[PDB]
Parts: sequence; structure tokens; C-alpha cells
Amino acid sequence: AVPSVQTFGKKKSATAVAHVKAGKGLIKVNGSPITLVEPEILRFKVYEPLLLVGLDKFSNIDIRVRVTGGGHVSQVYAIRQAIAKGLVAYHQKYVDEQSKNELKKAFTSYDRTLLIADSRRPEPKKFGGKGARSRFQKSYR
Amino acid sequence: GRVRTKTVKRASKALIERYYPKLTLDFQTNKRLCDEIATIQSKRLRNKIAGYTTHLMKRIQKG
Amino acid sequence: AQHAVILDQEKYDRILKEVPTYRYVSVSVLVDRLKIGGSLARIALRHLEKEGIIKPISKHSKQAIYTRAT
Amino acid sequence: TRKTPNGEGSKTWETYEMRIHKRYIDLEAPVQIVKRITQITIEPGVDVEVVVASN
Amino acid sequence: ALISKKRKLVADGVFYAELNEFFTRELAEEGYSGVEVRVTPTKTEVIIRATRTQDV
Amino acid sequence: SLVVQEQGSFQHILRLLNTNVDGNIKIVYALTTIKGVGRRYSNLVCKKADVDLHKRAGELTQEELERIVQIMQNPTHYKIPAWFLNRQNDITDGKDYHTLANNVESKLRDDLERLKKIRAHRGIRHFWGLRVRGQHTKTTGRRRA
Amino acid sequence: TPVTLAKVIKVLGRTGSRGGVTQVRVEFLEDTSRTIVRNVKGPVRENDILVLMESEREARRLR
Amino acid sequence: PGVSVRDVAAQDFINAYASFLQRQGKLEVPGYVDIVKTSSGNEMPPQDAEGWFYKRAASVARHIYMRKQVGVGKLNKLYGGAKSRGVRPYKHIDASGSINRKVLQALEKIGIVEISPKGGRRISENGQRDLDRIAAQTLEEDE
Amino acid sequence: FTPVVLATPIPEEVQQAQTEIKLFNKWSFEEVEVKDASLVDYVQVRQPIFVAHTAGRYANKRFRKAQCPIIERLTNSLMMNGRNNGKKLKAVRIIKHTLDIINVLTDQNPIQVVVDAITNTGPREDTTRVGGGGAARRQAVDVSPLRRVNQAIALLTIGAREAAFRNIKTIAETLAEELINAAKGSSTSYAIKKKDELERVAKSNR
RNA sequence: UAAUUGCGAUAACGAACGAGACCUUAACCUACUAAAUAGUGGUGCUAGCAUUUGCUGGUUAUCCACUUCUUAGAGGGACUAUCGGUUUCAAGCCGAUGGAAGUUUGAGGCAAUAACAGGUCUGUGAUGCCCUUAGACGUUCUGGGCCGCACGCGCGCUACACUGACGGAGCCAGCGAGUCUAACCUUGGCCGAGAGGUCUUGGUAAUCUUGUGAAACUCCGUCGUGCUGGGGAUAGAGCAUUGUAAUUAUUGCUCUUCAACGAGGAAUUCCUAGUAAGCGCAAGUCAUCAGCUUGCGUUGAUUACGUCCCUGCCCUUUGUACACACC
Ligand SMILES: [Mg+2]
Ligand SMILES: [Mg+2]
Ligand SMILES: [Mg+2]
Ligand SMILES: [Mg+2]
Ligand SMILES: [Mg+2]
Ligand SMILES: [Mg+2]
Ligand SMILES: [Mg+2]
Ligand SMILES: [Mg+2]
Ligand SMILES: [Mg+2]
Ligand SMILES: [Mg+2]
Ligand SMILES: [Mg+2]
Ligand SMILES: [Mg+2]
Ligand SMILES: [Mg+2]
Ligand SMILES: [Mg+2]
Ligand SMILES: [Mg+2]
Ligand SMILES: [Mg+2]
Ligand SMILES: [Mg+2]
Ligand SMILES: [Mg+2]
Ligand SMILES: [Mg+2]
Ligand SMILES: [Mg+2]
Ligand SMILES: [Mg+2]
Ligand SMILES: [Mg+2]
Ligand SMILES: [Mg+2]
Ligand SMILES: [Mg+2]
Ligand SMILES: [Mg+2]
Ligand SMILES: [Mg+2]
Ligand SMILES: [Mg+2]
Ligand SMILES: [Mg+2]
Ligand SMILES: [Mg+2]
Ligand SMILES: [Mg+2]
Ligand SMILES: [Mg+2]
Ligand SMILES: [Mg+2]
Ligand SMILES: [Mg+2]
Ligand SMILES: [Mg+2]
Repeated sequence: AVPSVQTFGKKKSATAVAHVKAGKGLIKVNGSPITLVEPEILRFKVYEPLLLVGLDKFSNIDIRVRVTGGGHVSQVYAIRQAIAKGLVAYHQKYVDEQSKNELKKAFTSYDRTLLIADSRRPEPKKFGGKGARSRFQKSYR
Repeated sequence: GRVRTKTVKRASKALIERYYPKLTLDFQTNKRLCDEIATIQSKRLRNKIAGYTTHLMKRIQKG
Repeated sequence: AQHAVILDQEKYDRILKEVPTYRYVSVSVLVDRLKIGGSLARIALRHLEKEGIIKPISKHSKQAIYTRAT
Repeated sequence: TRKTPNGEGSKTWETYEMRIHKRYIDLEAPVQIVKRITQITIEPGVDVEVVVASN
Repeated sequence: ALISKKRKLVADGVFYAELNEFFTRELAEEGYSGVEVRVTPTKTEVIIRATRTQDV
Repeated sequence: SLVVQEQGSFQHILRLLNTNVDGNIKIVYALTTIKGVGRRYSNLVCKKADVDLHKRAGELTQEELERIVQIMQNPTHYKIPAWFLNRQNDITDGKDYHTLANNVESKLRDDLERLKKIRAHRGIRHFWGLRVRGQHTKTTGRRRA
Repeated sequence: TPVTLAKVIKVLGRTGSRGGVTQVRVEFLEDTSRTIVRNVKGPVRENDILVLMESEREARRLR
Repeated sequence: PGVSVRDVAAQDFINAYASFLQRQGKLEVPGYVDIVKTSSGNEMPPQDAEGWFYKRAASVARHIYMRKQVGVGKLNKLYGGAKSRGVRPYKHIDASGSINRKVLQALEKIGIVEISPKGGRRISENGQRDLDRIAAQTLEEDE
Repeated sequence: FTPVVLATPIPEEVQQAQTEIKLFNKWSFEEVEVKDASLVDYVQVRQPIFVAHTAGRYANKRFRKAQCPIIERLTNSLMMNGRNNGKKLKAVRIIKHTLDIINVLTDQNPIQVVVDAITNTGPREDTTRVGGGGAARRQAVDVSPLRRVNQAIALLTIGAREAAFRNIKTIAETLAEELINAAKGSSTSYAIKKKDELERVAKSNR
């Protein structure tokens, strides 16, 4: 076996799992390159980690991610979290601490919750309205 | 609002009354204390009590 | 029904000679030049690009954008 | 359900639920121990089923 | 036989609801207080908790 | 597609099936200002008449126009589904017609008449000027006639 | 035209019957050493910069 | 290098595979094209007219390449959209099983998909071959 | 910029811009400065972003609204009038086209021009409905910076929306149009007019 | 303070119900126990492309290993913590750092005393009294009616388009539910424009339907501001489905007909964050029928973070000839 870690990233209900082993430098999502992804407007949102931390860093590693659940935007945020959390998970086990804490440093700095799973969730609708807060309509008489 | 109920503050009162040696300005050890030293039915109630005996401790120290 | 649905030869040469000084050209800018509806105006955008004048600096549907040649 | 038997009042709704928990444990044994372990370990409320075979 | 696990468990509950009724009526002048039904191999067992088992 | 040219070859407005058709519109939609010819029937007919939907009603050879007329009023001959036709299974000779232009009015009348003349409740109700299709009339439709 | 720039220094409270106006003591930045009290329209905190349009005129209460 | 179709953006691939299936001249287009409407949840027939059957054949191809097996119904539910029930709310509705089934037969007869076990239609080895090929072709245009 | 590649390759200007400057869609975040004292601290610009889309929790505290990147505040306030609630991808792309268009006319960082229009439209003072006894006069009030930014955004988008409604120009052409005329106040823009009016009335009741 | 929540003042001291605690659900565990009904890495068997290793798939058992993702048992975790402002330096409140989480953590379950001539005898084989009881007000069968249409009022659905309709193409959820002495959820294969038909099939279910390939949405075109290709009422004709039965048209499909509505007077409802709004789905109901409801996830703002002006209500003080309590 080779050196490798696995991670995940989660926005709403999209969970994005990432395998980060040692290799020649692929960055594949589901089964296609990261240069597709589309959304497209949100393309750079998944490029973001690789450019925040220098593109080179991915030259001794292979990166695969697969996404289930969530919606279109939900998944794009779930994958970018899993790629960056993965990059720091491999430096945490294989390269040194000061490099891991420099990646966490340039991530957390700019950020967008690249390492930190956003905790927003849907609030339950309750009886009397079509939404959770939104009550229906009265007219009195 | 985070106004502690009477039971919290009353229990904190009796604890510091009779166990001031032991306890500290540290919640985490006061918490473990409240386990081995009182009989609280719930984790949450015990953390509230302990976190409050800790506040009274931290501010008894300056008067 | 208020005109701009064909080509009238003079309109062609009008288009050829009026598209400098257009920092902006798109479907709306062609229409606003008192001519071509949004059908044939898009053809004008595909064909003024056949060679010259318009530099495509924008992409797609609804929104088009071109600038003068250099 | 609607809380009311009739129809008057605000339209308060009330929701009931029953929780069904299912486990399965796979064991390889002879006949004796199976029959010993299933005639005992009886419990009112726990629904026990003991299947066999590979199909 | 052969009924889904959900329908089974509800059906078991209704079986208790109906048994608790019938006893609550049929054993009133004997202080009927409740039932429990234990399922076993061979038998299905019903235990009548009442305050007067000489009349039961 | 392509910048075109042409000369005085297209004349605006042109009258077919006793109605008038504006030029300068994309021909497929121009035949819809004729009665009994919607966007589907128009489409299929211009597809079947060997015409370029890209063209406007403006151009089109007189040959093309006449072929269009021919196909519209003879749909089953030029292989058109019959489930594509508004007046299937007539009600007397049982053939499949596609009633067109000033004729759809007549058949609405003829059909309505038939129900009234039979005294059938749909007739009665068309005679009273109400809603036939069974919809509640208490609340809806009040401006009306 | 004369623009006067004044830095919020203290928050005094809500005015207006409805309670959305806020009374504020401001120290204009071009030559300090002089305070005026103005009334705001939007949300305000300490150390903001209000564009007083007429430099000498203050108000107090609001109905 | 090496290549799959998973290496090509969806639209320039399918556009390419369409123009190829076009060029080809081998295909089989039942006949009721141009008169048909792809879904009872639709308003106008396709605007490609002389074509689109290639586009959906390419579309169906790439879809069956991407996974184990897919039947006529999965393609119906896939190619089904939102039907405006006029004045009533929208609803999801499935598209035509004739169009898709006749596509699966005109691509199986052209050996690019094959009745699979378990069920549905599986991508053909010869299809893998030719899809990966034109995929490579489509990237080659971007050089 | 020293190109680098690995297995799945990453494009030219993609690598180039990214690892170098941390700029927008592809526009400059350095330079561009708020040409007015105040409004700073309430117009973002730095830290820079790629595209105006963020899972930001700018709401669960009073003023944190002010630390949101300003362009995204513009984009956010695009996606309204019931039909376009949500639909931020729609808004984001409109903004991209809009910045491209503004850039076409009169050069300038189009993001800078945006900053210019936002500054130039916040009303320096307004009026409020005082009681004062039934017949209510109008008290002139000096409005906050934050309310000046907010009202600027809502003004420019809304007047751009009324102007794009029912005519051939697209939302991005009219948004750009409003951001162009309002960048340097020309009173041919819905925003400048309304700002000038709120100040005229506020002056006239002081 | 959300709270008779507390501090404090104190002829009161110390307490109990109720609030809080508690319970349920949504958040965090590369720590613990495990999983061919969940999934991952390796290995074979094998396809495709490049060939220099490589990339992308197939294979309910061909084996080995793991438990990050998924499942739910047991724990842990937050106590508004650390620091600093503010406050009688009190309870508390505010800001920053940290943190899965710092608005009662978010959302609910539960919930004292007392009141109402609120509603329900049309849920009950719960019931007093009255009425009726064979030319029945019992019950059943046939048919009609609850849908009837000058018009007033309330909940709603669809729209007036170009942040759009249409057409190709992209392609992503979560809460559910499903057949025994029966015909429920249904993949797949053919046939059919469709709606549907038909031959088989899996599933009493984390195993099959189902990854519920949902819809908004994304992309490339066509249309070009024209009641227009926005809008889809009204209506004619034809095909199907549930049912013993579809006429006053159960629903579904196809063609055609192509209304009002060009943003809505005075008025008035709901709402503060994954909320509002936009979007669809599942469940109830259901032989057939959702423009309804109950939940669910998808996309995801603007604006406050205040006040007592309007309204509604609680609290004291005060008057009382009321106490069946201003009906
Ligand atoms: Mg919801
Ligand atoms: Mg017509
Ligand atoms: Mg779909
Ligand atoms: Mg589609
Ligand atoms: Mg309360
Ligand atoms: Mg090698
Ligand atoms: Mg090799
Ligand atoms: Mg685990
Ligand atoms: Mg923080
Ligand atoms: Mg809780
Ligand atoms: Mg009464
Ligand atoms: Mg009752
Ligand atoms: Mg009675
Ligand atoms: Mg009942
Ligand atoms: Mg009872
Ligand atoms: Mg009776
Ligand atoms: Mg009724
Ligand atoms: Mg009424
Ligand atoms: Mg109601
Ligand atoms: Mg579309
Ligand atoms: Mg047929
Ligand atoms: Mg079977
Ligand atoms: Mg699922
Ligand atoms: Mg009009
Ligand atoms: Mg339409
Ligand atoms: Mg009937
Ligand atoms: Mg009737
Ligand atoms: Mg029309
Ligand atoms: Mg309106
Ligand atoms: Mg019915
Ligand atoms: Mg239903
Ligand atoms: Mg109902
Ligand atoms: Mg007196
Ligand atoms: Mg008194």
C-alpha cells in the first residue's frame, strides 16, 4: 500500500468524500476532472483551495472525490471542503506539522469554511403555515 | 436570556459553602468534582451547576 | 410589426459603416440603432464576426458583447 | 391528526409516532444449542425470528 | 400468516388495545387492573392483573 | 445563419384561405392567424410541404404557398396521423376531416345545433349560455356574457 | 458646497415615537474640540462618520 | 495520454457525437420524427427537425456508457420534465417510451449498446471503443 | 509565473491568474478605493474573492452585514421580485456580464465603478415622520453610513429593474447603465434622482 | 430575564406546583462496539483509451483487509467557556478569541390554578331527559341531490413575460409507503404519438420499486417587445384509464378554438437566517379524483436587532351600591 488518507465535506445534506493518496497528481471528482464540475460560475469555488495554497502541492498526491445527496450548490461547497480538509489531513499524517499548520493558516485566513462544516440545517415546518416561521393567512371577518 | 434558575444557584451556594478546599477557577475539574461529590440526575444540570460554582469561585477570590 | 424584420440592402451597408464608435454591440445595441429585430440582429452578430470589426469579449445567450477592431 | 373530534377552533395538529428497532445476529452452530438458546432468552415485546439456510 | 414488520407491530398493539378493553368490561366487579401478553413458542400467554383472582 | 439579400421578391401581407397573413413573421407562426391551424399543425405542415421554417412568411415562393394550402386541406393524403386532426370520425359519414378557416365556425355551429336539436342536456346548457363541462357556477365567471 | 464630517463618539438612545431614530454625540474630524448632537436614520455604532450637511444645528426630542 | 468520455465536457462531446452519427448515414430513425413530440409534457416538437434523434442517441449513448444498465423507463423519467397543467400547478411527467426505445434499438442494431443481464441496456465493448474515440477527437479539436 | 502541471491538467490563464494575484472573475481588487470618507468600513474590497457567492452568515449579528464583500451585496440584491427569489446563479452571472459591460465603457475597474455608484447615491440626510400632533411634520435626520450603503444598493438595483422591465435591453445592460451614470452622478439615473430628492425634501423641512 | 428568571431592597426566613430541569428531533466524535440488507481500499476475472507506469468502467461472494463516508448501541461534548468592556462592579447584558455548536444552541413534546353557558349528542354500544318506533325519524333497495346560478364575502391556483416562454442538452434531493390467506409499491422487454396496453420480474423490504436521474436551476440555440411564440379561460372533436355505473362532462392524452389579465382603489395577511420567498416530492384522503392539508429536502435574499405611534394583551394604582360579578 501507499500513504493515503480519506476525508469528507458537508453543506446542507450534500456529503462529499475524498481519497487522498500519494501519486502523480490527479484531481478527479466522481470520475471527471476538476476542470468540469459546472455549475461553472461556481467553478473557481472548487479551484479555490488549489490556488490558495499553491497549485504545486498536488504533485506528490492523487485526489479523488465523490458526492452524494444535496443539490447543485450544496455539492460544490461539500467537495471544496473535502479537498482542502483532505490536503491538510495528508500533511497531518505524512509531511510535518509546521506545513500542515501553514495550510490551515492560509485556508482559515481567507476561508469560506474550507475545514469547518457549516452547521445550518432546515428548520421544521410546523402546522398552521406553509413554512417554518411563515404562518398562513387570516381575514378576521 | 441566560439567567440561571434558583436550583443551580442554590446548589452552587451549598457546594462552595462546604467544599471550598477542592474546587478552583477551573470548570472542568469542578465538573468532575460535582460527579464524585453530588448526585445530579442530568449531565446538563450538572454542567450548569458546576459552571456556576466556578463563577462564584472565580469572583469570591477578589472579595 | 413596427419594422426591422428583413434586410433592405441599404440597411446592410448601414450596418457595415455604422459599427465603428460602437464600444458596445449586442442584440439590444443593434435594435436601439433603429433597425434589425432580435432575430436578424443575432445574425448580424454572427456575421460581423465572419471577419472583422467586432471582438468577442463575452460569451453566450441573452448577453452578448463585442468591441471595435484594433 | 387533528386534535379536535369536531372541527371548531384553531386547526391544531398533533403527530404521534411509534419506533420500530430491528437487529439481526448471524450465528453458526449445531441444532442443540440453537434450540436451547431460542426456547430460552424469551422476552415479551421482543419479536424473535430464527431463519436457516443460505437462500 | 406473513405480514410486514410494521403492520405486525401495529397489529400487535391493536390486539392489546382490544384485549385491554374486553377485560376492562368483563372483569369490572373483580378489580381488573391491566393485562400483559407474552408470546412464546407453543403458547400465547395472557396475564390478568386483578385485585380479586378468586372470582376470576 | 447568414445575412441574406433578396430584392423586391417578398411582398408584405398575403391572403390565403380567405384570411390575410402578415409577412415579416416566421411563416410557421403566420399560418396560425388562420383558423384551425395552431403551432403544431402549422409546424408539421411546413415540415411536410418541404419549406424552410427559418424563412419568414415574407419570402416563400408562390409554389410553396400553394403546396402549403394543398397539404392543410388534405392531411390524410400527405400522410398526417389523423390523431393529428381536430375533426376525427365526423359524426355522419365518419371520415377524418381537419376543418379550416371560415369553416371551423360552421362546424362549431353545426355541432352545437345538433345537441340543441336533440334536446340533449349539453344542448340545453349551450342554449342557456352557461358552462357545459360540469364546472361549479355559483362562484366563478360573473362578468360573463 | 460645504461637507462636514463628524465621528460618532457616544450613543445616547432611541428617539421618535416609533423608536428608530438614535441620538448621537459627534465630534467632527476637521478641527475637533467641539461636540454636536445629531439624529440618525439607520443603524449606528461607535466611531462611524456621519455627513452633517449643515454644520450648526442640533435637535433633541422626537414625537 | 489516454482518454475516456468522462474527460470531455458534456455538451461539446454530445454535439460532436451527434454530428458524427449525422455524418455516418447509418442510424435508423423510425420515421415518425418531425411529426412527434418527445413528451406529453411538452408543447412544441424539437427545433432541430432533421436531426435531434442523433442528439438523443448520443445523449442516450453517453448515459449508458456512464453506468451499469438503464432501461426505457429510466430514460423516460430522465428525459421527462415539467408539464404546465395550464392553470393548475406543475408536475413532473415522464417522456416518450417510443422515442427512447427506438433509440435503444437503433443503437443496439448499430452495436453501441446491448441488452444487458440484470436488465436494461449495457454499453457495448465496441461502443466503449468508439465513444472513447470521438471523445479523444473532441479534445483533439481543442489543441 | 512558473507553470506547473500534474496528471489532470489545469488551464493556462487559470493557473496564471490564480497563483499570482487573487483577483475577481478576472478584475483587480488592489487599487479601487472608496472616493469618500465614511463608507469605508462599510464598503468591502479586500479580502478579494473569485466570484460573488458565499455561504456567509452575515445575518446572525447586527453589523456583520458590513463585512460582506460589496459586489456580492450587489448580486444578492439583484435576486428579488418574487420570481427571482433565490436564483443566485442567475444573479452572479448577470453581475459578471455587467462588470464586463461597464468595463467596455470608459475603461476603469468596473468593480471600482460599482464602488463609485454606491458612494454617489447614499443620501447624506433624509426625513422621518414625527408626530408633533396629528398633522405630522418631517424631521430632517442625518442617516447612518450603513443605511447609506444599503439604500444605495436597493436604489440602483430597483431602478435598474424597473428599467429592464418590458424592454429589449437585458438586466445586465441596464444595471450597467445605472452603475455607469450613477458612478459620476448624471441625474439620468433612477438612483441619483431619488438621492437628490430625499436630500431636497430633507433640506426643505429643517 | 423568554419567565414570581434572578440580583437586590427588605418583618420576613426557608420552601413546593407551574417556568427551568426533563423528554424528542437536528447539529459535533479518523475515540468505543460492529455490519453481503451500509460502504471503502487490495486482489484476482474482465472492457475501453493510451501505452512508460497510467486513466475510466464491469464482475450481491473469487478471496483479504478496513469502518472515513452510511447504520444505531454505549459514551463524550457547552457550563453562554477564555479575555475584555458595561452595569448598583450584583443578577445580567455587550464585543473579541476559541469552538460542531454560544438568539432558551436551532425546532418541537410536555405543561399548574382558574375561567367560557367557546365547539362537539353528526366519532363512540359515552350518556340524562324529550321526541319517534311499522303509512318508521328503524334499516335496505332504485333514482336524484349536496356541484344547482342575477349576485355579496374568505382561503387559494395560474398569470400579465425578455432575472422570460419555447426547444434541445446539462443533471442534483430529503421526509415517506408498499401484496395473505391477496392483487399493494412495481424495475425490465416488446407495441403504441400520447395517454396506455402487454409478457415477464424483484420486494412483507436499509435487500426490490429507488440513486425515488423531483422541480426550480445550469448550458446552446429559436423567438424579439408586438395582448407576442406572455397567458391559458371558454369550447368542439377523437383516443384511453378507475369503476357495476362517468350524462350534469372522475382523471388522463391529441388536435383545434386563443377570453380576462399591460402590476391591481380603499383596504389588509405573513414574516428576522438556511428564515422569507421561489421549487418540487412524499404521506393523509384515495376504486378513480389535489388547485387542500401534514411533513420533507432543493435554490436561497433584502431589512431591524429597535420602539410604544397604531392595535392586542398582562401588571399595579384607583372607584364601586357589582359578587349570578357590566351579558
Ligand atoms: Mg421547507
Ligand atoms: Mg390557429
Ligand atoms: Mg430532470
Ligand atoms: Mg431537459
Ligand atoms: Mg412565559
Ligand atoms: Mg512501467
Ligand atoms: Mg502497466
Ligand atoms: Mg463511523
Ligand atoms: Mg468565530
Ligand atoms: Mg436539546
Ligand atoms: Mg352557546
Ligand atoms: Mg361527542
Ligand atoms: Mg340520543
Ligand atoms: Mg368518526
Ligand atoms: Mg369513550
Ligand atoms: Mg331519525
Ligand atoms: Mg359541500
Ligand atoms: Mg364570508
Ligand atoms: Mg383556514
Ligand atoms: Mg428550459
Ligand atoms: Mg397508433
Ligand atoms: Mg412474488
Ligand atoms: Mg436517498
Ligand atoms: Mg398586450
Ligand atoms: Mg404558452
Ligand atoms: Mg357524469
Ligand atoms: Mg347537479
Ligand atoms: Mg397568443
Ligand atoms: Mg405586484
Ligand atoms: Mg369524487
Ligand atoms: Mg396524494
Ligand atoms: Mg380537506
Ligand atoms: Mg367613594
Ligand atoms: Mg376595593
